[PDB]
Amino acid sequence: RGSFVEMVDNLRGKSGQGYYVEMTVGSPPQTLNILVDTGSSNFAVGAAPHPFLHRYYQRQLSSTYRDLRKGVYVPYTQGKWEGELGTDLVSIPHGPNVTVRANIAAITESDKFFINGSNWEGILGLAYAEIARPDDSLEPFFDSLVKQTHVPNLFSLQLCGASVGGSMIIGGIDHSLYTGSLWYTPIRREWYYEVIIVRVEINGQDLKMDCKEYNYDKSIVDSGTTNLRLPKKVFEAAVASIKAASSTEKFPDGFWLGEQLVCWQAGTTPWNIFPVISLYLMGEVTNQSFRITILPQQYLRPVSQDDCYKFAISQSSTGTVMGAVIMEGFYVVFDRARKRIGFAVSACHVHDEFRTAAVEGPFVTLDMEDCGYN
Ligand SMILES: NC1=N[C@](c2ccc(OC(F)F)cc2)([C@@H]2C[C@H]2C(=O)c2cncc(Cl)c2)CO1
Ligand code: NA
Ligand code: NA
Repeated sequence: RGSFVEMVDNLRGKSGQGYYVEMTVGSPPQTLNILVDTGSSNFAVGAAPHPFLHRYYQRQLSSTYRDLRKGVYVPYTQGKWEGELGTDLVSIPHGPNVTVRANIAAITESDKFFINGSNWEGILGLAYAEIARPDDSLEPFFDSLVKQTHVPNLFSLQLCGASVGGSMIIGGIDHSLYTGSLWYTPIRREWYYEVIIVRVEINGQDLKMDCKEYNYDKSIVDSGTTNLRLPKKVFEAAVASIKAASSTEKFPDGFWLGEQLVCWQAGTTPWNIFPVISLYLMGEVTNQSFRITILPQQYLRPVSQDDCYKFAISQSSTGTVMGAVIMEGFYVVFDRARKRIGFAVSACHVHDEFRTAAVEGPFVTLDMEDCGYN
């Protein structure tokens, strides 16, 4: 408890292409780099020689592979993957010293899934069975891990933006990874890591929307999404306020829509004209909340001879998504055992001399249950 040195720095990434952990599958072990995804629930790996893949799972080489004789088709947007289900022995070399038999989807055909130039070959869905494919009987990796071992039912993530890196602490918390205190928000329902946002401020100015809007139709914590995604009506209100706050300088209307980038000469990004963004989350106690605050350092993503950033807040029709934009400010504890998510200021987050990311409480917020969409 509290210290897991062998797991520190076990994540790598390329900016905007997520964070991956090294895993092994089968016997003898086949090493793969695997995207850490709290937004889905399948352990799915490249299993055929797609041109974009550094490597792939070769089931014929594994003495421990068991075929489940079942296929899985997984459309979404933007993309799709198809595969064949089986089980095999899975380990995390820079994780706990255990080996479990997990479900693996062997991806045999995909569209807009693998990224050309990325260094990962599969994804580790760390969310709940309720959103597993094809259905909730396909046990997710973390569920198997907890069933078959003495690993405590929690994991935590420190994503450090900019080549990026971070830490996935499986089975506990490492106190070196954060400063100040952890504050907890309930997991509303075990499918995605669903939370409830109860208030939103831009530079301390409340958006004053019916808080149900902040959670239409859900709000989730998703390490497999780069951006902070906001429901359309909230995004509209959010940019308008950010536009206003940052009107010292003018940017093309396309910029706020992510349709074009914006640049400055090196060493001269005007951070301070940009507002902080605060989400108040439902707390653990009745009528009690806390707030997490992020900087432009988080929502203006590094992508000429100038420093060019993409506006990394965007509209959604699937609800709020707290992607890397949020998570890179914080140490995030997925406390599955207690159905709660902890946030603390991350010991590695990008800031400046004037402003840092913050996690502050307690605040008094009434009618927070009304903020949940049904
Ligand atoms: N959280 C989430 N993961 C994704 C995903 C892909 C299929 C699913 O299959 C199905 F179960 F929905 C589920 C999620 C993609 C794996 C993520 C992805 O490709 C990605 C690309 N660039 C940057 C990042 Cl941080 C991630 C989409 O959003
Ligand atoms: Na156990
Ligand atoms: Na600490």
